[PDB]
Amino acid sequence: VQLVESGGGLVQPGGSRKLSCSASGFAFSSFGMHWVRQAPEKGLEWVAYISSGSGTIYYADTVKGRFTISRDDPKNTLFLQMTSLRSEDTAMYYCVRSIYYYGSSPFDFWGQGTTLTVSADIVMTQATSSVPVTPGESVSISCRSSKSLLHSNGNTYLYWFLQRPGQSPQLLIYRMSNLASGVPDRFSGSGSGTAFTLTISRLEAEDVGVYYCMQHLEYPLTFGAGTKLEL
Amino acid sequence: SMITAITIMALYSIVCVVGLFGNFLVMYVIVRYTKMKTATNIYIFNLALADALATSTLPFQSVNYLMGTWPFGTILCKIVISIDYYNMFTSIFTLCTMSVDRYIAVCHPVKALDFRTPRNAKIINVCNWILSSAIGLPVMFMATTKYRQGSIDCTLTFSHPTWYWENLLKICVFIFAFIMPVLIITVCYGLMILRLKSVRMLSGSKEKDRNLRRITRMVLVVVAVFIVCWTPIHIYVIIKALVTIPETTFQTVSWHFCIALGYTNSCLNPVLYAFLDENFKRCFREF
Amino acid sequence: SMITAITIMALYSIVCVVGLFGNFLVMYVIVRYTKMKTATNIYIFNLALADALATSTLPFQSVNYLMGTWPFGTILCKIVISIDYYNMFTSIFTLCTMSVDRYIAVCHPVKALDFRTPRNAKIINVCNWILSSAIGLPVMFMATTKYRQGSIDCTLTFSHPTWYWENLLKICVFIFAFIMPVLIITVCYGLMILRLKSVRMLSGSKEKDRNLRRITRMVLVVVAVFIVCWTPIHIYVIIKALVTIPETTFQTVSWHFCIALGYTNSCLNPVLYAFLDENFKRCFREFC
Amino acid sequence: IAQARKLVEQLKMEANIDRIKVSKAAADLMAYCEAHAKEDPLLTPVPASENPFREK
Amino acid sequence: DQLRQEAEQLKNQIRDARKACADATLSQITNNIDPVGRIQMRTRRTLRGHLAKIYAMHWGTDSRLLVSASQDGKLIIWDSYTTNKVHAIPLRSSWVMTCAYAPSGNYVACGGLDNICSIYNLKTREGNVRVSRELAGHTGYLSCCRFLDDNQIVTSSGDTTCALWDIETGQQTTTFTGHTGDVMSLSLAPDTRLFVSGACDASAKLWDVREGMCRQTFTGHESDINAICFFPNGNAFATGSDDATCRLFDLRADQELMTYSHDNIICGITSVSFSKSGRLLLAGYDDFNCNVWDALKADRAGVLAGHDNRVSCLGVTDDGMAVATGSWDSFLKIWN
Amino acid sequence: TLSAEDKAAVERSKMIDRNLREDGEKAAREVKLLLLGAGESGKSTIVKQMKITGIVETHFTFKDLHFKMFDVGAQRSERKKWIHCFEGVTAIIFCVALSDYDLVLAEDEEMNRMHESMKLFDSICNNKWFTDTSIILFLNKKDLFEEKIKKSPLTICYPEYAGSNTYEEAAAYIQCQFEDLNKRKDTKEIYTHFTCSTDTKNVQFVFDAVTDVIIKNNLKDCGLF
Amino acid sequence: DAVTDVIIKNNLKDCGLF
Ligand SMILES: CC(C)CCC[C@@H](C)[C@H]1CC[C@H]2[C@@H]3CC=C4C[C@@H](O)CC[C@]4(C)[C@H]3CC[C@]12C
Ligand SMILES: CC(C)CCC[C@@H](C)[C@H]1CC[C@H]2[C@@H]3CC=C4C[C@@H](O)CC[C@]4(C)[C@H]3CC[C@]12C
Ligand SMILES: CC(C)CCC[C@@H](C)[C@H]1CC[C@H]2[C@@H]3CC=C4C[C@@H](O)CC[C@]4(C)[C@H]3CC[C@]12C
Ligand SMILES: CC(C)CCC[C@@H](C)[C@H]1CC[C@H]2[C@@H]3CC=C4C[C@@H](O)CC[C@]4(C)[C@H]3CC[C@]12C
Ligand SMILES: CC(C)CCC[C@@H](C)[C@H]1CC[C@H]2[C@@H]3CC=C4C[C@@H](O)CC[C@]4(C)[C@H]3CC[C@]12C
Ligand SMILES: CC(C)CCC[C@@H](C)[C@H]1CC[C@H]2[C@@H]3CC=C4C[C@@H](O)CC[C@]4(C)[C@H]3CC[C@]12C
Ligand SMILES: CC(C)CCC[C@@H](C)[C@H]1CC[C@H]2[C@@H]3CC=C4C[C@@H](O)CC[C@]4(C)[C@H]3CC[C@]12C
Ligand SMILES: CC(C)CCC[C@@H](C)[C@H]1CC[C@H]2[C@@H]3CC=C4C[C@@H](O)CC[C@]4(C)[C@H]3CC[C@]12C
Ligand SMILES: CC(C)CCC[C@@H](C)[C@H]1CC[C@H]2[C@@H]3CC=C4C[C@@H](O)CC[C@]4(C)[C@H]3CC[C@]12C
Ligand SMILES: CC(C)CCC[C@@H](C)[C@H]1CC[C@H]2[C@@H]3CC=C4C[C@@H](O)CC[C@]4(C)[C@H]3CC[C@]12C
Ligand SMILES: CCC(=O)N(c1ccccc1)C1CCN(CCc2ccccc2)CC1
Ligand SMILES: CCC(=O)N(c1ccccc1)C1CCN(CCc2ccccc2)CC1
Repeated sequence: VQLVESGGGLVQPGGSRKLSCSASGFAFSSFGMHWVRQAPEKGLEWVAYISSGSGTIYYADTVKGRFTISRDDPKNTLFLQMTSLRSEDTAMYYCVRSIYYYGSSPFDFWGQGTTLTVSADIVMTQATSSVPVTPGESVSISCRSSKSLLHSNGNTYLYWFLQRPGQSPQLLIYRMSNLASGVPDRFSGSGSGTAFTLTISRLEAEDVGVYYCMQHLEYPLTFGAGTKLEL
Repeated sequence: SMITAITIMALYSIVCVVGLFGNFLVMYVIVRYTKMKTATNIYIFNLALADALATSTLPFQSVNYLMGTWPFGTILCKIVISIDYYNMFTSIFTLCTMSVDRYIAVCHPVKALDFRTPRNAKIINVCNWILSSAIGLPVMFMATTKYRQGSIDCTLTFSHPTWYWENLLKICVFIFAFIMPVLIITVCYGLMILRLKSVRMLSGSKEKDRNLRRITRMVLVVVAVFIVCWTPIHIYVIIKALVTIPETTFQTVSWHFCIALGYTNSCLNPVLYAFLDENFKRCFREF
Repeated sequence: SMITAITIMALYSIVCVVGLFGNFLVMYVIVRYTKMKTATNIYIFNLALADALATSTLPFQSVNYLMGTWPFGTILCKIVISIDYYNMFTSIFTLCTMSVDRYIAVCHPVKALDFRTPRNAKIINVCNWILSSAIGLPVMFMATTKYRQGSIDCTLTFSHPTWYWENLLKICVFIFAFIMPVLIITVCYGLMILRLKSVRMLSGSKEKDRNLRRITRMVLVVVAVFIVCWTPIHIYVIIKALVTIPETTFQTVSWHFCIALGYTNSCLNPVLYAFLDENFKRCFREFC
Repeated sequence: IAQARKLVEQLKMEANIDRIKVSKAAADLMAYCEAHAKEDPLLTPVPASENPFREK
Repeated sequence: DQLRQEAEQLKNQIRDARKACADATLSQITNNIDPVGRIQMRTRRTLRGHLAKIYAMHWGTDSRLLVSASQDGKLIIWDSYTTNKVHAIPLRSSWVMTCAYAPSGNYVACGGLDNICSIYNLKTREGNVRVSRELAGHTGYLSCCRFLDDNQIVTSSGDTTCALWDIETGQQTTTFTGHTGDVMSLSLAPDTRLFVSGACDASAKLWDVREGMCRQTFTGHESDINAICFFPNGNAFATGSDDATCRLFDLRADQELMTYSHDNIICGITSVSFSKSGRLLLAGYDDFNCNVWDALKADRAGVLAGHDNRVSCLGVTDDGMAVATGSWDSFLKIWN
Repeated sequence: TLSAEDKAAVERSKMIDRNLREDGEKAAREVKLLLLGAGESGKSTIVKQMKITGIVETHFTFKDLHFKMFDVGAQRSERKKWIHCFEGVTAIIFCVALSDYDLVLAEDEEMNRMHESMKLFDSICNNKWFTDTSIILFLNKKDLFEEKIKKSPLTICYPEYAGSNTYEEAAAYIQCQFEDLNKRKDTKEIYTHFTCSTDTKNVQFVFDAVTDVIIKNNLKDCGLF
Repeated sequence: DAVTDVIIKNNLKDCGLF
């Protein structure tokens, strides 16, 4: 499983650019694909989604119309079509594969990121911004929502991400009741509707990064601000 | 005078009651038991539906002759005339499709696997109702009510010239409902009989030979019932148009009898097809 | 191979030139001089227009043979295939209508006063195109571009099952564009010839009989040309469908030649109907 | 002979087994069913809201 | 000569010893408990899309996922609450007679006339359910398989042999022999230390996984044995056979407790199961009906009709909320 | 009502439903054939003619008709339990060798293979699961049978045959005895073809026998037959 | 019927066959 993006570089405003992401070592036709953008000195932000088989397509409201997303299954390549770019699109674009069934772990694998620099609604609330911590103590991170994420089926759609400095982000905890495959048992999620809590027992140097809380109740997907830890 | 009116009315009533009873009974057996799970059952249900709708306008035609005028109103007049023509084409075209269906099943068995499927039977049947609508829609617009001799007449109205468009419709009813379908039914069932004789399964022992006789008998009755019903009504209309014949009591009985003979096939379609089918026969015996 | 390709290219080219020259010239004589003041001349304009659009489809077939592939594109492929299927029916239906037109003019004179008017002739001609549209519109949707052996093929694709729907189209084209038109043209003209002989004006003199024979000669030539051109292509398609034939060098020439005969009648329709027409003949004499 | 001898060897093992009284064993079976009778969904119908399967 | 005669004497000795222990009939002791009464179970979900003859289903331990085995070459894993299909596993060999779902939910087994048991991984990173391990070495058609653990599985085969298989190693560790007839089914006790398998020699033999040798043997049936399921306590196991009878055997008692039969039904029993409490004995007959009987009362508590063909298999979920039956009409129906 | 992941889960189920219906249509066109007979009959030879542990599945396509041949000869298990799996089969290909009558059974007990083959054919033909399924009978080793019948008479194995020693007479008598084993003649056809060293003839006969089964099935579907 | 003959001649002239 590997995802690499191509098509970066500097783009003039008002121009056009077509990105291509190549997939290797997994069944590309069975995964839905997410585009996530990241500002240089701000948190992550969701761009677009295409389902498997191109059955449904969703966009964020700020990026509606200008961005066109397509996919080609016999060549296993994800295509993003960009028209009439503006000065707010100076971001790094990530490719994410998300399978959807009972017990699945979507947002598990993240791309590497292509840089693009241009030169001229459920609101997720990170209450804190930075907490200085020491290796060994228990660390508490709080996230809050504008809408109760407890759905009538019993699932609470909150996903926890960790973006280690200079590396691609990884999924830590999905649905808050399940730990992601490949994550140690140091992380645990708890809380209820509109008030969530994250705990890191037996802190490690690798754990240090930026923590994101994401809602997945309805489109468009809106992310958190991002709580960064330090030593 | 009184006897002649009663006799014509009695003939329509005998056909309509048996015709509605036969058609809806096949609809009841299919829906509550068979539930349209096979391709052949879909065609037989469409015969039951098309013949019942044609038989539904039959008391409305009975009232028109007895009263001498049509009091049902303009809107119903358009709907009733249209249903009579539309179902007639639909019932006959369904027979043509089943003639093609039974031809492909016997003569071309490898390609019958593609053809005899529940999906394909649904597609071709929808095409039958659409191709009948090619004449069903213009009959709606043309049908009007005309005040003649103080009496409302429920009849088709043709744009000028009246003589050209009226007789053009009669020829198309003659060709596409009588000339065309008899060619399809006779050739497809005729080649079928020759192909069944070649089969080594039907030949051989006396018991299997007797069953081949039963199958050959069933095919010939099917072709004959379609011919004997629809031949006098088509020829008599053409004769009437070409040569005017003076109205008399004898014509008054013969004209309605030929029309009643036309609906006899629709009445006899469930008995000839659905009732004598082996699959349906088992269902009646069990329940 | 190379000699065969030149022969096929030359055969289509000769048919295309004569047909375009004949069809447009008839549409030029009608507009610039006749001004469509007559019911019969309205039918001749629709006959010339339908044959012109069918002849316009002929250089596309010429390029398709030599190249072996279709470079024009999907959108043009839909339109080009459709026009060939459409204007074939329109031209043939015009022949049937004019056969009914000439039948009513002789045999039913009182009814011909109502029938043969400029008002009615415009109505019946519009109805021909509408009936033609029944076979004109679905050809537009079905026509696509399929890659065969690395070469694009501009053809028709049917819904599954393919064998049932594709052959049904050929049988419908067979019955409705050949079997029924031949019967309508032959019976109406055949009855007309019998009635013309009975007419007192045509007969009764040796000089008068010469003109009567010429009218009979003209009718038979028109019927013969229609049968001679259309019959080979229709029978050959049915034979090809039922029995697969090896792709011999002679076989390839025969298939295109039968298609050349099919458009030859369209090329020869202005000559028989319009150039040999007495009214048009007077016009040529009038302006010299 | 050897196969028959092997069969008898296994047969001897089965015979020498500690067997408890059937009546005592029967009582234990009845008690287990009664104990967990309330818990069982099939025996006593659960409320619709609690039930995972509902009419759609 | 002497040795063969000794076997008859030993069997007679076992017979006499069994009758010596028995003092009171189970039906006389169960008379005190009141009858359960009419039990009506309504269909909740109807699962479609198999389009072929279903032979086997198995419930998951989360009480929501279940696998199903069909003759079109498909294993379909079902979301029972939302009716959605979770997985569709294409099979190499179409002829499949059993399917197992792991207790953890990681793996799915299948087997049939191809003599190969295929283990399918469900939590792979690639996202397509691929073949993890193929068990081989069976001379007879596999009839049943059950996951004791994520690495150990016991399969029953038509060469009169059973075996304990190490999934990771790929070879068989413990091999069981001694079945005169062909084995048809097996069931796992909750402690998972022992299992009982019924064969076509009218016998059901308890097998101890650790010991590797036959602990007990029961021969109360007339002809053959098609099905066998343990009780929740783990001391009793109802058996279903082709002689239209169902019998209950107690391991500690080592004798036939009770016989479940009625005069009108002459058809065989494809599958048997138990509820959470164990009070209700469910068995799918060949009369197109599933009969819910009561173990203690030995009377019919309900009749489940609605299948158009023979009910191949029947399984009760772990918590006991629902019952899903599989029949040859390609419809899975959930009964609550 | 449904959440975002639940609506995506329904979309996943609809994609699976499209694949299962597509695979179901493909399997319906395919013709399934059951192969039966003894091990020494020549099953491996006749499969190699038609092409050119457990279940051996043979795929060949003749005249745009897909054939699946299932060889069950490898299994040693009791046939009665697993015979119901093959209920939905078009035809049964039953292969035996004509030269089997001189060769006695491998087991010590004296029994003529031909009579073991009669018991083999009688159980399949009178089986309750196979009532309307036709049997395609193949008689193998006719060339060896022609030589053997010249050297050894057919009277020695059973005295009932009293006909003159002729290749045509001896072959036809074996053919009609197999047909007499059928107890339901009206609803079950038996297709007998002598096998030979010519590959072309064998493949054809199967296509002719299967075509009559497809005609029989379609006629039953229509209700005519 | 003399007028009818004239009408037939007029129609043929209109058609252009005559
Ligand atoms: C007023 C009425 C007569 C106008 C025509 C109604 C048409 C649209 C109706 C009448 C008969 C109907 C068909 C009757 C039976 C079936 C079989 C069913 O499994 C699929 C739908 C299908 C194929 C129906 C499609 C719609 C249908 C063709
Ligand atoms: C192969 C089969 C389905 C073809 C059937 C074609 C039939 C349904 C179509 C083709 C020509 C059509 C006719 C064309 C012109 C007219 C004149 C109009 O004022 C009344 C309707 C009428 C008379 C149409 C009735 C329907 C019609 C006869
Ligand atoms: C236009 C094509 C498709 C169909 C042409 C049909 C022609 C042949 C038919 C339709 C209308 C018919 C005419 C309608 C009415 C009459 C009056 C009758 O007392 C004499 C025959 C006569 C004069 C018919 C002659 C034949 C006729 C002209
Ligand atoms: C006379 C016109 C108006 C209608 C003719 C329709 C019928 C009679 C024609 C049209 C299509 C023809 C079929 C075309 C193809 C075949 C396949 C051939 O292997 C057997 C004959 C057969 C089946 C033909 C029989 C006759 C046929 C069915
Ligand atoms: C061969 C069988 C099946 C059908 C025969 C249909 C034709 C030939 C029959 C049936 C109805 C008959 C018509 C009945 C009534 C009349 C009116 C009478 O004043 C003249 C004869 C005439 C016009 C008959 C002519 C022949 C006729 C049209
Ligand atoms: C793309 C084209 C071929 C589609 C068909 C166009 C149709 C609608 C056009 C083409 C030929 C046209 C006819 C040509 C000649 C005349 C005679 C004139 O005095 C009145 C209009 C009339 C009767 C036209 C009516 C409209 C017409 C029938
Ligand atoms: C009297 C004359 C005008 C009648 C002419 C009717 C013709 C034009 C109509 C009637 C039946 C129609 C066909 C009915 C069904 C189909 C199948 C479709 O997938 C392709 C078009 C096709 C093949 C139609 C083509 C046009 C068609 C042949
Ligand atoms: C439905 C009515 C109106 C028209 C029916 C037309 C029938 C007779 C035509 C149309 C499609 C034709 C089939 C199409 C294709 C083939 C394959 C060919 O190798 C043998 C003939 C065969 C099998 C044809 C038999 C005749 C056929 C079934
Ligand atoms: C065979 C089918 C498909 C098409 C037949 C069309 C032609 C040949 C038919 C249909 C209408 C018929 C016409 C109907 C009416 C008359 C009036 C009569 O006084 C002279 C013959 C005449 C003119 C007929 C001649 C033949 C005719 C024109
Ligand atoms: C009578 C005149 C006007 C028209 C004759 C048309 C028919 C009979 C002719 C014209 C084209 C001819 C075909 C031309 C080419 C071939 C290919 C060859 O490998 C077999 C014969 C065959 C198939 C011919 C058969 C007869 C044929 C179809
Ligand atoms: C030549 C065949 C034919 O066209 N018909 C036919 C139709 C079906 C079965 C038998 C014959 C006629 C269609 C028109 N109907 C009368 C319609 C009507 C309804 C209400 C008031 C007035 C008139 C008379 C029969
Ligand atoms: C049986 C009569 C017939 O149907 N035809 C016909 C039509 C007119 C005159 C003579 C014969 C055929 C119609 C289809 N054309 C090809 C159409 C095409 C065009 C451009 C690219 C690709 C294909 C071949 C001739």
